[PDB]
Parts: sequence; structure tokens; C-alpha cells
Amino acid sequence: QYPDPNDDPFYRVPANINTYANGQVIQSRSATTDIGTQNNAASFQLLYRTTDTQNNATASVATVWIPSKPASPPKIFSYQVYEDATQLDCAPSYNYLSGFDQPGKGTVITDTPIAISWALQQGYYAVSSDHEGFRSAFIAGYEEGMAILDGVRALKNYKSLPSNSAVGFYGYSGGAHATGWAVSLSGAYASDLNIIGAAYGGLPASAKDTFLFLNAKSPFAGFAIAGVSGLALAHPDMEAFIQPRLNARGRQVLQQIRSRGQCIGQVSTGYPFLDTFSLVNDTNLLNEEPIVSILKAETLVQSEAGYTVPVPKFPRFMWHALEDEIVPFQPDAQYVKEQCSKGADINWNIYPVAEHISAELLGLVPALAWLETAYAGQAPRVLCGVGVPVPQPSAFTVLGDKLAQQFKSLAGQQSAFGKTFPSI
Amino acid sequence: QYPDPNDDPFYRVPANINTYANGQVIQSRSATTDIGTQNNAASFQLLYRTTDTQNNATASVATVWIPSKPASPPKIFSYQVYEDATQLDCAPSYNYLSGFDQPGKGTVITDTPIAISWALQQGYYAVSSDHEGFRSAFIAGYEEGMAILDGVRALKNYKSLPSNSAVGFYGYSGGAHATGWAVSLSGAYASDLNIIGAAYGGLPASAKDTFLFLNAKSPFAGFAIAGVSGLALAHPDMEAFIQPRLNARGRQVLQQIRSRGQCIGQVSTGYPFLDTFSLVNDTNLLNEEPIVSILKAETLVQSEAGYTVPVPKFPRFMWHALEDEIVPFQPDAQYVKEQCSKGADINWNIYPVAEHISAELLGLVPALAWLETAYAGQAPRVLCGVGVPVPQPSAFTVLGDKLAQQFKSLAGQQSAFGKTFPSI
Amino acid sequence: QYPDPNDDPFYRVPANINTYANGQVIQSRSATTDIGTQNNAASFQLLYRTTDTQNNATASVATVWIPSKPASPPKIFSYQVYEDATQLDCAPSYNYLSGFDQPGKGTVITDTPIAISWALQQGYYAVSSDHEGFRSAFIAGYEEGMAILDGVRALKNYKSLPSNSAVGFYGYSGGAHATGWAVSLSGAYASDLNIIGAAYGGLPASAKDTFLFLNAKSPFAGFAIAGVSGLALAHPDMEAFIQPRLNARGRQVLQQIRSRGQCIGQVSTGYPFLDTFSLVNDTNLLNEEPIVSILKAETLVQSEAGYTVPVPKFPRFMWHALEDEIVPFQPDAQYVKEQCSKGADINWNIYPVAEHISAELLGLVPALAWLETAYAGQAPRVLCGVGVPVPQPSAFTVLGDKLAQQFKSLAGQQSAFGKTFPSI
Ligand SMILES: *[C@@H]1O[C@H](CO)[C@@H](O)[C@H](O)[C@H]1NC(C)=O
Ligand SMILES: *[C@@H]1O[C@H](CO)[C@@H](O)[C@H](O)[C@H]1NC(C)=O
Ligand SMILES: *[C@@H]1O[C@H](CO)[C@@H](O)[C@H](O)[C@H]1NC(C)=O
Repeated sequence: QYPDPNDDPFYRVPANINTYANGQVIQSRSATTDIGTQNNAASFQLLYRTTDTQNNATASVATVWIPSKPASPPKIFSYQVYEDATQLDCAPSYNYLSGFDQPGKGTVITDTPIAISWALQQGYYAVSSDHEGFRSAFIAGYEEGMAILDGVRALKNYKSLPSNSAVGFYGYSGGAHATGWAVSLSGAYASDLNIIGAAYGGLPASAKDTFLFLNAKSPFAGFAIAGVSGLALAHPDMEAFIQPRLNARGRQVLQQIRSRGQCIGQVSTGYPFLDTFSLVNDTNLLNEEPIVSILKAETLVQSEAGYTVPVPKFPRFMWHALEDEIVPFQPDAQYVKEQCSKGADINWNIYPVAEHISAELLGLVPALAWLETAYAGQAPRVLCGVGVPVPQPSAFTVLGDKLAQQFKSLAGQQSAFGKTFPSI
Repeated sequence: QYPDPNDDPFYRVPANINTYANGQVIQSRSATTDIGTQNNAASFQLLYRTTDTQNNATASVATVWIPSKPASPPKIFSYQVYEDATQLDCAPSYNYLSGFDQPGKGTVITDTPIAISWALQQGYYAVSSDHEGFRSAFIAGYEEGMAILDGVRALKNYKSLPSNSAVGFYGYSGGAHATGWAVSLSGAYASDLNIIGAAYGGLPASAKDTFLFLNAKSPFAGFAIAGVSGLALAHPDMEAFIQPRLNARGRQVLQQIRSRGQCIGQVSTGYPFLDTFSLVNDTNLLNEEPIVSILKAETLVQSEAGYTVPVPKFPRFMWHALEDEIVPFQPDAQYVKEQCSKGADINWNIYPVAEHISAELLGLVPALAWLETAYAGQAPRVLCGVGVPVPQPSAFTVLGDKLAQQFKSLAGQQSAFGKTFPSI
Repeated sequence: QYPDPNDDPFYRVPANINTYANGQVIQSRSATTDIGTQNNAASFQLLYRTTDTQNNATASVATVWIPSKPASPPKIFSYQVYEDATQLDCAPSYNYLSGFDQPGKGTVITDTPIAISWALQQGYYAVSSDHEGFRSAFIAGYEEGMAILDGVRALKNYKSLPSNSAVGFYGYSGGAHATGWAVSLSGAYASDLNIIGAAYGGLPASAKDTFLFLNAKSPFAGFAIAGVSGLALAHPDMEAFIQPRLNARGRQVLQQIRSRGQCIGQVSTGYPFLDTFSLVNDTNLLNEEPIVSILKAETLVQSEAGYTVPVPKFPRFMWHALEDEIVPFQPDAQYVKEQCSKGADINWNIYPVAEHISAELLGLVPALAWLETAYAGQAPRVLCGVGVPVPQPSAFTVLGDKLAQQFKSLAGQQSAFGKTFPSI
């Protein structure tokens, strides 16, 4: 329907970009999508204003879906696609369009149409932002987190949705990492968003870990470079550090991984068992500045982080393949523990017999079930941080109100042992 | 009531065996059994036609119990007893008979009469086949699997039961191994059977493994030799391989373990910590032909097998002692894991504080409770291959029909990562 | 409100102590407590007659709270405070009193009041016995077990509550340990008490283990000596043994750890990383008599004990911080396994992300929720000794009553494998 976004003027940041607020509509246009056609629910591409990794004011695009029989009070579903590619013609918005001549068409057609159809048939509003942006940086959380949040803001703006509108999130693999940074940032960057829940599995919580896991050792080592690419695309001084150190073979590989039509299918398989350190003159590159610091800002694991990782309280549903061969299980589990230790509300599901592929479907029907409850404000009180759902009773049920509030007010104070009571 | 089955003309393969179809009754006779008298349900021994480990046409017996007020629509319960002996006078049919002078009386008096009584009082048709056969081969799955399935067939024939009559399976320990092979073969050999569910714990999934565990290192080392015996009784080339390699001391042990009245009680207790390798010449005899091939054909663990292990879809309930001292937990754990990844429906229960005797009873009461759901077609949708039941919701619930069928067609296809969506 | 109990005449054992029965009230007096004022429930201090660690007849004090709208039929709640001190001015009764001039005020103000308040508003009679006694022995189970049980008797006596009155227990940490010995002893010492359930987490089942765990390697090393002190106060020959071996520094630590106002707060933080062995000449002395014999009686765990550890059958709810840094997790786990293997009824809940302080709160509201069920005689049938609740069905309903009695009959007898059916 539309061109390759490299040539579309829609995929350009206006000069007055700073006059736009964060999450504000710059301009709109109708879009015929497979997903909209199947649900009889109009879809539009929205050019909106967001922020980037250096707080320069930029823009991105997000496709939206308006259900023909909408739910009351309004509810919003935000699916985060796993682009997992460093090219603008692999962006969600373009590949959603009804049509067969877009390269990264595969990322939006496997499980995605079901979720988004689910949301729309539930009467919910659907939004999916090119969380990677015009930059198309991949695995950079700060750009992804703001872009997705503002994408929801933009959805509320475009349709004049109430400011208390309930907002739910889904996301697998890179879409999780998107969903998971949208939630870390959700506190500061978009406290106007009433986030009733965030369902996401296969989270690559720490970058450096996901790199070392795939680097030199998996047929998906292509993601190692696609990751480096996207971070250097979002951290310009890293680009400045990498470029003069790239060797002959290195320059071809980076140029290829950034070219047109180099989407998730090509990235996955195109560079199997490739050691990204071989592409570079220096293998000590991770320990060197600015790369070492950029990694430690681009992780959700607190024991690694160079910053204070926020701990969102709203309902979260999370899963992961124990046996994950692409996205490591150790960091995701670690993040869940750390967030639970500081009072998160994480329904944690571990799949013993699982593959990164197998878990994508395993987690879909539980998560979608879970989200419908969280829109009704009735996601199950379960034990945080257990591989399995464990249904704990309610304080305002068991104790009654005064005791419940007296019980809850213990958090922060000290037990008889000197150590301080945590959030419980 | 009857003579020793070795002397009984009933326990004989007729000469016209090939005129009979698989699961056709050759002749019947009254059996006055304790289980029948207890439940007010007439019982008969059915000599019926089956097939064996060399596809030559044979026979076996199965006792059946006809309830006084049978359930509608007809449902059939098939208990697999743990004979765990290589002797015809330890065969179930005989010891089921009212009387105290048969040697293998113990297997059908502990927990077994409760199981069959449950089914009969449920109004179900009850049958238990001498899964070991006239050969009384022990640990040979193929003879046991066919013998049981034909028992169900023959039970349907004897009573003119609808051909879609609902069929459930129970078995612990050697009865599990009986029941666990009846299910593998059920696909090819007995797709005529409406298999509504199969509850079985303490499975000796791998022959070789269950052997290695008991051999020379357990007070129940008798099951190691009783195993060797049972495979050689069903595999004549294994027989021919062992016979000249046995030493005098070995011949004594094999003659004894095969003698009259050497049933499960005498076998378990008769040979403590006995090293089967001393009894026969050549210590590498397991690695040598034809035994090595028979082992890798007589295992359900796909990583060992020399064949493609079937993965039945119908509802399954399975348990096991984590702390099991007779049947190793590792192979059964392995088998269950594997079948789930290829789309099995296995409700998995692991017992943390458990003993083989203790787990026999622990799992008995849930499994029967579970089967009654499975007879109503309502076995719990739970997460397959997880140690504890986790009720995951339904697709035709979460998605609705069109989204459900669209979701279901994902299995088999490719994700964006190249690898294939499994059965999920 | 009242003086330091060392100076109070109420805190004295009368000379005719032997005229009193076990659990008979010596005399009472009103107590104006913070908890009493808040719930509108009159409170009294009860001096009552109990037994001690050498079967010589003694006395202790226990506070009670009588609800203004009592539940019918009478029900009793027995909260066990985690005194964790070898000093009488740290006793529960005194610190309960409205007031701020008691040193060990903290143990009765955090989670303790919410537990009791729950109880009173539910209509239960509340009691909390100074389980350590006038001796204030800490970690000495036999004095704690008898003191708490008689505290319950004394309360039945004081108000003339019927002899089949339902009696429930709560206790975490040192209060659990007390709660845990009162349950072992419940059988012998108090078959008159109708104990409907006992919820307790973080149990230091082994004295010797909890000693080693904290000793010299944890900031709570004060509990090592506070434990040691508490035993030597209740085992006079241990006192006689340690006293001449104390070196200069040792006598200072022991006099101090016992002096006034050295309560749980003072012990907890006051002696971090202190080696008990450094204080007393003879590192081998813990291995030497009579401490080694005292420790074997002291450990609840059987694999350690020098006696037959009782396995009470009534419902128990138990938790424990897996990552517990104060009360080691393994001895509670070991204890639980053993009790379950011998037919106990322990509902076991393990906390994955946990610290001693956090598990205190995690488990409190589930336990109170649970106890409310057990007072209704309907604590959940779940799988014993498993980290998570697995709802096991009723044998009677599944098998049927006649079959269930036969299944009950099977326990104690022999299985077909020779070993004996356990209690299941
Ligand atoms: C090559 O690597 C060294 C360290 O191994 C690094 O200091 C240097 O800048 C690199 N040279 C370039 C620019 O290729
Ligand atoms: C004894 O075993 C050896 C191999 O170790 C074999 O060659 C020989 O034939 C055996 N003796 C028999 C089968 O009588
Ligand atoms: C030292 O230890 C010994 C043996 O344990 C004991 O007899 C003695 O009283 C202790 N006191 C000193 C300092 O001699």
C-alpha cells in the first residue's frame, strides 16, 4: 500500500519536533492492514513525538486499531512486536499493511494477529509502536520504553481517550524487552498511563548477558551483531568507538546487517555461530569505554546496572523457557527475583519442557487469559517469584481493613532483628 | 479352584490359532475370585487370541469382571498387575481366583482390589490381562502391550460392548510398564480402542536403565535377573545368547527364578545385591549382539531407542517417587519430559518424600479421582510435564472459535526464527 | 504499668508449688495492654503452675485476652512470641503492658499484635505464654513446650472453658521453635488439649545446627550464645560445665548477654560474628559431655536426636524462608520430610525470594487465613511435605467409605514387595 519507509516522508522527523509534546500526534493517515480487515476495525498509522536515548526530541510511527464495537470504560492493549532487526523497512508499521512485498512480514503474522484480534474482539483499543523508531535501534531499552509509552499516549490523544484509560501490555522475545523497558520507564516517563498489567515472556533483561549467550556459540549468533548494531545506532559515541576498530570482514557484516530487507528471518540464520569479537580489531572491547558503561545502563538486572532499576507495582505476568536457547533464562529469573525482593507483583511461570519457539505459544494463552482479568482489575493474588502460580489470600479478606492497613504499614519499619521489613 | 495353570488345559495356545482375529475369544470359563465376590460382580477368565514379540500368533488369558449395574454409556477399566515374575503360576488370572494355595497371591490383594472395586462400584467393566502371557515374559513391552490391548478388545467382544466404549488404564510399578507399553502401541495396534485416559506411576520406562539401577547394588537385585529372564523368554535369540554363556552358578539362578512359585515376593527378597554379570561368562555381554539391539528396542526413552517412540495424545496421569529405590526416577522423568515436547497430554506428579511402596498408595487415590474426570471427558487441562498440576486455561475459552483454530494451526509451521512450532 | 518483673513479686514460684496441678492457675491480676485497649478485650496476667526441664515443679506467667463478643463454641488462639532472650524483663507478659519503659518492647508490636487482633475479632480466646519461663531459658524446647501447653490449660481453667475447646497456635522464629516443641510434646504432656492446628514458620528445629549456622559467621551471632545461655540456664550441669572454662572475655559476654535490658534487639545486633568457642576454653567442649547429650535431646530433627521424636498428626501449616540467614532452612526441611514420611500432616510452604524478616510477613496472612479454616475443622487436604499446596482428594469420597477403610487397613501391613505400607 505504502512505500518502503526509507523512501516514505512519513518516516521523517519534522523540524518543529520540539513544539510537540511527548506522545503527541504529529499527523495521521489511514492504513489497510490484514489485522484490521479481519476484525472489521479501522487501522491508522500515527506519526507521534517521543524522546530518544539522549533526550533529543524525536518521532516514531505506530499503527493503531479501532474496534468497531468498543469496550466501556475504554481499555487499551499494547502489543510489542519482536522486530529484532536493525533496518527501517523491518519496522512493525510497514509490515502490518495488507500486502506481500514487505520483507519483515513474518514478524507480524505468526502469533501477533491472534493477540491483536483478541484485544479487538474483547472491545479493546490496540496499538503497536515501532518501538525501535526511525533510528531502528534494537535492544536499546530507553528508546524502546519511551516510544512504546508515548505510542499509548498517542493512542489516547488521537481518539480523545479518557486520561484514566486502562492500559495492558503483551510482548515476547524482543517484544518483551520492549514491554519490559516500557514498564521500568513507565513510572517516571509516563505516570499519566494507568497500567493495569504487563504480560511478557522470554525477557532478555541484561543486554551483555544476551550477547555473550548467543555470541560465537549459537546458530542465532546473528542476534549478537544485530544487537551491537542497534546499540551503536542509539549510542552515537559507541558508533564512534566501533567504526575505527572494525576490520575488513567487520565492515561488510555491519553494512549487511543494517541494509534494506535484512529483517528477523535474515538476522536469525544469516550469521550462525559468528563471533562478533572476530569482526573487530580488539576483543577487549566490552571492557573499554564507552561500551562498558553503555551496557550497564542498558540492562534491567540490578546487580549489573549502573543505575537504580525501578520496581513497578502494577500486575505483571511473566514466563520464560527454562531451556531457552536464544534468550538466556538466568538473567530473566534474576530480574524477577530482584523485583520481587522489592515488592513486585510478578506472576512468574517457568516452562520446564520448553524451547524459545515452544514457549512463545505456551505463554500466549495463559498471558491473554491473565490480561483479561487485569482489565477487570481482578488478576489473581498469587505468590510473587514462584515458578508456579500459588494463590495467597487477601489481607482485607482475612484480617479485615484496620488490621490489613495496620499490617501493610509495617513495610519500611524494623523487625525485632534490626533488619528492616520489606514490601510484602 | 483350578489346577496350577502349567497343568491347566485352559492355558494353552490352540492349534487353530490363526483362524482367530486379534482380540477374539477362543473359550471362556467361570472364575470365582475374591474381587468378584467382594463387589457382587460375576467374573470369567477369557482365553483370547493375541500376537507376540515375533508377530507369531499366540494366546493369553485375562480375567474380567462384569458389574451388576453397569454404567451407560459403557466404560471399561483395565488394571495391569505387577506380576514382576517369570512363572506361569504367578500369572494374575490364577491368583485372582478365590483361594490361598497359589504362590503369586500378593500382587492382587494389596492395592489392586481397591482399584478394580472402585471401577466396579463406578459401574465400569473390569478386566486384567496376564500381560506377560503364557511365556510370562517380564519387562518385554511389546508382548505386554499387545496382550493388554487385545484384553480390552476381547472384553468388548465377550460382552458385545460398543466399539467406541470408553477405555481407561491403571498400573503401578511393573503394572505401569505393562500399561505404559499398551499406550505406545495403542496408536498402531489398537486405534479401534476409545482410550479415554491412562493413569500410571513408578514407570520403568527404560529396560537397561531400570536394570542398571537394581543390579549388584540393591537388595532387590532380583528384578535385574527376573528382567533378563523375561526378555530372553520373549526374544529367543537373546535366550540362545545367554544359555551357553551362563555358568553353573548362573544356570541355578535362572532355573530357580523361572521355577514354580518364584513370584514377586520370592524374587525381590531371594537375590540381594546379586551381580548378574557373575552368573554368566563375558562381562560385555550387554554391549554384544543381539542383546544390545533388543535393549535399544525395549526402551521408551527416545534418546536411547532404536525406533521412533509414539507420543499418544489422549489424557494421561503419571506419578513417581523422586526418592524411588526400585524403579529409577531418572528414566521415567526423561520419558515424560520427551513426550510433552512432542505434544503429549501427561499430567505429571513428582513425590518429594517418597518410597516405592509409599508412592504406590500416595498416587493411587488421586489417579482414580483423576480417571473419573477422564471418563466424563473432563480431565484437567494442566501444564504437561511439570512436577505439580497447574491448571492452564482453554483456547476455545480465551480466543473463541475462529481465533482458536487460527491459533491451533501454528503448530508445525515456522516462527520468525526459522525453527518450527511444536505441538503445544 | 507494673515494675521490672525481677522486682515484681508476681514473678515468683510459691513454696507449695507441688500442691498445684500442671496447668493450674496460681493467681491472676488485670493487665492494661496496648492490645487489650485496641480490641476492647479485658486482659489479665496469669501466674500458673507448670513443669520444667528436670521434672521439678515450677511456674510461669502468661497474658490472656478475653473477647467482648466471644465465639461459640469456645476456641483458643495461642500466639508464641519470639522472645529470643535470656532475661526476665524480656518476657512477653511485661512487654505486652501498655507502656514504653520495658526494653524488649519490640517483639510484641510488629506482627505479633496483628496475629492476636485477628484472633480476638474472630472471637477466639487469646493466650501468650512466657515460654522461656522464670529461668528464661532460650532454645530449650522442653521448658518452652510445657510452659506453652500449660499456658493453654491455665487459660481454660481461668475462664472455665470446656475441655474439648479448639486450640490453635502461631509462631515464627524463636516463637516457632517454642510453637514447635509444644506440638511434639502435645501428645505426651497434654492429651487433654484439643489441638486443631499449629501454624509456624522459620523453625530452628535443630539447636546444634542453628547454633553452628549463626556462630562466628553471621551478624546475629548473639543468638548462638543467647541460645547457649538459655540451655545452660535450663540444664544446670551444662552451667556447671561451662562456668570454670569461661575465659576473661567469656565471663563478660555471659554476664552481659543475661543482664537486664539485653533483649532481642540488644542480642541480635550486639554480638555480630562472635565465636562462642573463643569465649570458653575448650573448643572441643561442645563435642564433650554433657553438651553433646543435651544437644541430641535439643534437636527436633530425628536424624540427630537421641530419642524418638514425636510425629503429631493434627493439621500443621509450616513455612520457612528458603534463603533464610538466621534460622537455617535445611533443618526445618529435614524435620518436615521426616514427619511427613511418618504420616504427619504438614502443609509445607517454601518462600523462594526470602529473608528471615520477609518470610515473617509473607506467611502471616496465609497462616491466619489457614487457621481460620482449621478452627472450622476444614484445613485443606494438601500434599504433605511439598513446597507448594497440591489439593489431594478425600480417599473416602474417591474410593468409597468401605474401600477407604480397606486402604486405611493397608497401612502397617506388607506390600507385594515385602517392605511395609506406611501411614499415608
Ligand atoms: C585496535 O585495538 C587496540 C587495542 O587492542 C585499540 O587501542 C586501538 O584503538 C584499535 N585501533 C583501531 C582504531 O583500529
Ligand atoms: C564365553 O564368552 C566369550 C567372550 O567373552 C565367548 O567367546 C565364548 O564363546 C563364551 N563361551 C560360551 C558362549 O560357551
Ligand atoms: C579449661 O578447660 C579445662 C578442660 O576443658 C577445664 O577443666 C578447666 O576448668 C578450664 N579452665 C581453665 C582456664 O583452666
